[PDB]
Amino acid sequence: YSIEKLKKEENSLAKDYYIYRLLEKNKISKKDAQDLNSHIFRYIGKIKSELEKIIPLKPYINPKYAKCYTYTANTILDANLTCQSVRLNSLVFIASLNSKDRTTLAQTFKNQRPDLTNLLLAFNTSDPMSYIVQKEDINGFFKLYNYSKKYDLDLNTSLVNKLPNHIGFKDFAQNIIIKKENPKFRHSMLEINPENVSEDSAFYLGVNALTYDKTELAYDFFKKAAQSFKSQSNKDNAIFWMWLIKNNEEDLKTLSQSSSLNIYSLYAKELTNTPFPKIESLNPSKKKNNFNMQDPFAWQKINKQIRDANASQLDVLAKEFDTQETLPIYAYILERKNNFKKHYFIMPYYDNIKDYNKTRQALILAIARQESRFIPTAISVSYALGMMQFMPFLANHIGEKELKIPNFDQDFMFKPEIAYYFGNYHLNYLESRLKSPLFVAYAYNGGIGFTNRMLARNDMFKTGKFEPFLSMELVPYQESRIYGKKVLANYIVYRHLLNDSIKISDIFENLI
Ligand SMILES: COC(=O)[C@@H](C)CO[C@@H]1O[C@H](CO)[C@@H](O)[C@H](O)[C@H]1NC(C)=O
Repeated sequence: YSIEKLKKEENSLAKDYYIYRLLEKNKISKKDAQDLNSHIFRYIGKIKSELEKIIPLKPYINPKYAKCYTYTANTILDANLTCQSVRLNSLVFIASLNSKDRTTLAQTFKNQRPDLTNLLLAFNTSDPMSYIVQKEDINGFFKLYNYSKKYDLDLNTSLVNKLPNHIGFKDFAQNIIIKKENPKFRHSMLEINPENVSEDSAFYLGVNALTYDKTELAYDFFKKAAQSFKSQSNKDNAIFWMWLIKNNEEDLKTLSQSSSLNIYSLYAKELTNTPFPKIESLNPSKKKNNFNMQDPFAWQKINKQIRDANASQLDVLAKEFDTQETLPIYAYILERKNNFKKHYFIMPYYDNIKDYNKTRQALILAIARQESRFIPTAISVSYALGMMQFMPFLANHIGEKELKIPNFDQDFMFKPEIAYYFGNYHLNYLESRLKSPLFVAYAYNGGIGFTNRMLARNDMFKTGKFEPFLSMELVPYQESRIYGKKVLANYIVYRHLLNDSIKISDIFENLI
């Protein structure tokens, strides 16, 4: 695809991907690059840094404030009052001022902008956090935290209970808890009233309380999370913790009857001798239609349709794609048509894996389900490719250096036989070193380096009262933490569907 051809295509991740391929091969001239950012669907990351090597972006300073950015720390007292307050939006700018000017500016702004006054006088002390905390200036607290994660201080009950009302709180709590940073902040957060938090924040505060062995406080947080979570899967995760802590058998019963299929509801069903959940059976009689399952642009276009279709238009699409060759699109449509209440666990292109042993089949299928929902031309925001979502670098290493496939191109990852074959090859590498499918999943998504570093810690996946469940909440990258839980559930299901059942209790035992 020439850049001219691509510019005819609708903006999409597939068009971004192929523009990116031209950039990395140095095929986009400075002239081609002029109008190019209007042709880019997601102007973030590698494509943006590659385009900017060709055409740096001067943008952007709001022309209303342009003159404000002609002052420096040395001339800010010459600026009019509007420019002074605009430049004081930056804590680095405040930090660069000399202390005499911070005092002057603090008086200037005490009436109309006491938030600025607080930060200015705070930076005249040796610990701006301590000054802002004594003022209980909540906006200033989060500005300081965003400026530097190194500040750490005990926070009293009044202060910590004000923090959750600020939009920054959820990410703040999540980061310091799963990174095990800012221990004085973490310990202080034990005194947040569960009434003042909800959803993810309540849940992480439960995890925090567990790490300090405050199990009653943890129960109260997890109960509040269970009551407020929007998604049933997260609600189940919180009810599982209520059960593990206080052992109320009504909680476990509720978990076992969940409509969400996840590791917690699966485990509760196992503990209560409840039958395995119902898995839909999709077997279209019609063998084909006209859709090219190997055209990445066609997928982007039909995906946008499906995602924007009303309840009625899904019906037309479901019928059109109810074929064997478009089985992955069919199940994709059904999963939205049925408002996510039915469990679809398809096994498309099964000939390519039927000769692997059942357990390997399930791991491959479990990864593919989470990575792509089996869409052959799937492309992630980071241009991971195909059913198994291989990054181009690893795809080329395997296909060119290891397997020496003639005329290999990274787009071969869009071919199911290649995706499954490379997936098996890489999963062999990972499983040989890590054994557990959960650890393999973490390493597949996050790399074996991060996984080895996690598993080397004294406080991860070792023996313990609430292990291995607690460790699974403390996996230090959110994407991998979530990914492992989902792939593990898929793995259990596929092993069941393949007549090679394993109890998830055995899986959890082998994590320790
Ligand atoms: C947008 O969401 C989807 O289409 C779902 C299939 C989930 O997306 C997948 O999420 C994984 C991490 O959990 C990434 O590793 C995958 O690359 C990523 N696939 C894609 C195609 O973006």
